Amino acid sequence: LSRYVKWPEYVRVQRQKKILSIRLKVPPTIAQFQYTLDRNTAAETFKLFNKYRPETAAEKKERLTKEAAAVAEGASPKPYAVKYGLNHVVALIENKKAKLVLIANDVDPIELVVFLPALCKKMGVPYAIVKGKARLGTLVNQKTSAVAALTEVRAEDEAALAKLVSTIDANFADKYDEVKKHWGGGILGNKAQAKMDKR
Amino acid sequence: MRIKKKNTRGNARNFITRSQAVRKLQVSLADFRRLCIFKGIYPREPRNKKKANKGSTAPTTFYYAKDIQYLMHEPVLAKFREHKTFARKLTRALGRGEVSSAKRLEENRDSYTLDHIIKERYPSFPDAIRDIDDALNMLFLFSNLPSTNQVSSKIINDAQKICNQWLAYVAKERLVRKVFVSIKGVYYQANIKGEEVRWLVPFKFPENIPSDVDFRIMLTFLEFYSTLLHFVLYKLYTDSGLIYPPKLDLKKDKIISGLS
Amino acid sequence: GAYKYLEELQRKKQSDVLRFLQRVRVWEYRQKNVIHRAARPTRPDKARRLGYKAKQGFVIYRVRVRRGNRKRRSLRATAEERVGRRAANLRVLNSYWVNQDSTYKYFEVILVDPQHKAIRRDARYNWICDP
Amino acid sequence: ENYQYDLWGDSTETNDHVMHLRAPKLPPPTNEESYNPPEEYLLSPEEKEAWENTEYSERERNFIPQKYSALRKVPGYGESIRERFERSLDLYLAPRVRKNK
RNA sequence: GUUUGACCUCAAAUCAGGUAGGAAAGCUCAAAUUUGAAAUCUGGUACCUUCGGUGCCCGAGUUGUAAUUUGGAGAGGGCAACUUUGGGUUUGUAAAGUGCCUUCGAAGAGUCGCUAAGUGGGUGGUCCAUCUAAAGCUAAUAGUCGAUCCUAAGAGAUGGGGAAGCUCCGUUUCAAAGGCCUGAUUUUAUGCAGGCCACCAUCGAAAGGGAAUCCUUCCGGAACCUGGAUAUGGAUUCUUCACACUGAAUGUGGAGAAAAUCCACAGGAAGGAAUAGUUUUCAUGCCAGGUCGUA
RNA sequence: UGAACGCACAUUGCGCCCCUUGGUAUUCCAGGGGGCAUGCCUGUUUGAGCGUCAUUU
Repeated sequence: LSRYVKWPEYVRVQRQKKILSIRLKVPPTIAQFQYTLDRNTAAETFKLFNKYRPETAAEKKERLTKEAAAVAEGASPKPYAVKYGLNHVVALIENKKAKLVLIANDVDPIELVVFLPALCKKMGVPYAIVKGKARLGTLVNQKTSAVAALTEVRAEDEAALAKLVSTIDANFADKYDEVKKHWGGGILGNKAQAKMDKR
Repeated sequence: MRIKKKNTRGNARNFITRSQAVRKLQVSLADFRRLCIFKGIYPREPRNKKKANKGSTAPTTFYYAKDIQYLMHEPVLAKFREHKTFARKLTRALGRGEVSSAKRLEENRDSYTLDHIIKERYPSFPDAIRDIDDALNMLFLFSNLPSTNQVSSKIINDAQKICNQWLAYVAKERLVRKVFVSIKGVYYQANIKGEEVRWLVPFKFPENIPSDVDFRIMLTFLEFYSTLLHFVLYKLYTDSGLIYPPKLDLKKDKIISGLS
Repeated sequence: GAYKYLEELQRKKQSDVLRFLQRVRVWEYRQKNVIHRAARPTRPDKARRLGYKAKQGFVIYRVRVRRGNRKRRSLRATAEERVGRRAANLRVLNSYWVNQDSTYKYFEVILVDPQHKAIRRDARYNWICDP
Repeated sequence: ENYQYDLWGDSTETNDHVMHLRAPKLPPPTNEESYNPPEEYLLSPEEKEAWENTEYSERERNFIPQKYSALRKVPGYGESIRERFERSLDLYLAPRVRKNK
């Protein structure tokens, strides 16, 4: 018969792209984004980054209205928050101000972030490819965020950020720096590995 | 006219079934049941059940289509939709890890009110006095009940407050006419505005809650009955010159906590 | 800024990264309709250069047109005219090149909505609201 | 101010429509339900087992009469929630029919 | 955690508001971080002094909306005991201008010419001269007879594709193409769960199929057809579907004869009793029948 | 009636939704009023997809 009618076209194309993702031989610059932080390092990174979440619109408005109401009747330290926005973070990286840069691995126009690991390594800025662009937006109060960064940290968490940077250097940089520059995606299916690898 | 069709008009246009009514209202079955409970809508029995259902002898439930047409315009259905949207947005707020916005969302919310429904169910006070029988039965059942996962402490406290206020008014006005102590509880019959009102109060003993029963329905029934009593008690207190709601004596409440 | 890197990268269209991406994307495009709506620009830097703002009232359509001068006139002009006919309530701002085959060329057309208040109330873009 | 005004006021409006069917109250309790009924109302063991074996919807009486010599001896009723639940289920699931008895 | 939830892409609504069809003068973006604070904007709602304003709320947006900058450069700082000020009343340590000092100082690619460069590049001149592309704005007589209903050969929308276009192809095609049923209200407490079925709109006959009127529409008498709500009698025989005589999903047969339309058969779901049990293909009783043509 | 907008149209044919009124009237009949085209944009609400993820104090 014609059983294809059990999938709409968008579902079928959506799964065909998934198959093509693992069957095609992807170049190293696009292949490196499959190597991300593991469970423990990613869980520890988001514990530090969730303590410097920027104020939402409502909280900032309330804080400003309290000051306004105080003034209407009759010396603060610099704030701390996670830096986001692609242009802002890229400008921070090339000025050597970012202490740690998280790069999402699922940016749909992937060319928006392909240069970012190379720029971070060239400029001597610690970086980590983190699985999930929607998870970087939670600590930014946006639906998605391509990147996130930490420029300044409170003196209580200075040791934690250094330890996290060392952990990422040992687990992510020094571990993948040889396989990062190899073509990926040459996964063979069973019906194909049975007839090529065996024969 | 050409020939007309069969099973299309007459005894089949004024009786629509449960599935048809639910899909016409574009609402779930639970919310349909809640609306029927609130509005007092009940199933019917057409004289020709083989014609109301289009030539089929399969069992089904009929609902008097005009009742569903009236139910279409109820402002409580819109409030149900608004609550669904609020629940979705609150779930999104918590799921993102942002708790301040979740608290802000819960602060900015308003629930439905059953005032107009009670007015149209009972156009006059005597009708409320007629249904106050079963209203009081349900409230006095909930008053003597331990709090659990489904029924909360605040619900039972509100029911107990309403029961205590009703008992205090009846004792103040000396309206008790008959009493009957049975194995199920105590039946009291009073004379409210020329009507005989009989209600059952269970004995104050620990209850054994069966897992068989569905408190999801009893909670809606209690929600309707509590508002009915709120309005009826206000009317009764204000007609007699008393102040409403009555002041709670916190010193005497700590010893016995009853009508006194 | 990040747009300089994107502009310098898009200048190498036969390099491994862009050749792979174009090979996948042209197949993906051929499965959709001839004229469809893009969720967002495929080349945001080029859209910014051509005058695209990420605000309400800016629309992107992807369109493919057959190549060749035989029949058994510019291709960009035909693409823009078909897109404008599809969306008659908008004005064709610009368009750029995204992909090409041996059979089709693919363009992304930037349109503006004159009836949106975000375009009516700003002096930098309400020139296109004039008839 | 929730529910702090007069709803009905002085109105005497009626809801006497042809298809307004009111639930016919609930029958009053009888002598056998009393906590200290006359001795003749108690069931014999054979009658008790006949009631016990009958289906819950086929029982003519939903309880077994008991006699207590004092008020303090009376136990809390067991099937108290279930009776209210059944009444509320009937109030919106039981078809209502006009009839001339 | 076999759970719960964030996004991404794609959908739908007679969803809220809109839109299309036809007939003499200079300037503005992009390109270098507001990061000590998306400072920006549509919409809903309530008021007001209503081509708009304010408060509140849902959203768009960091894959970038505001302020600043456009080689004529420009920017960040510093010094003048420098100069200036909006809106129908102004005010904020707010927005600018001139001179000097100091630290910096981007520039449009399937584009120029198969496919680039950055003291680059374009065009001219017998090494020199002159401009700065690949972005944008800018004034000067009928219930009964026919149609109406149905489909026939065929024509022809939707989905999709071609063509500069007026439009053409293709008729069920890699279309999310719609109806019905069940349920105590759905087990971390009242935010729908499960199941069934397949296949395409519509047009096309006053000679085809088709419910009913005669002595064909008015008058008198007499009679049928279809649809509906209902009441009475009888049957359903000890109390529960007969020797009128219940019958769901599902699957077939006859009439029509391509379809509309009518009937029946297998099947066994479900329902039926003590001051009116269930059914009413048995009989009687009530009401109604629009539009167009009619010489 | 016409770009002409519920569907058709060589017929002055055939429907659906909401409100309301009148005749024996909860069921039937009729009258009156208001709606139901397509492409696209912004927003609202309701969804689909083992598409990408997270998920032990």
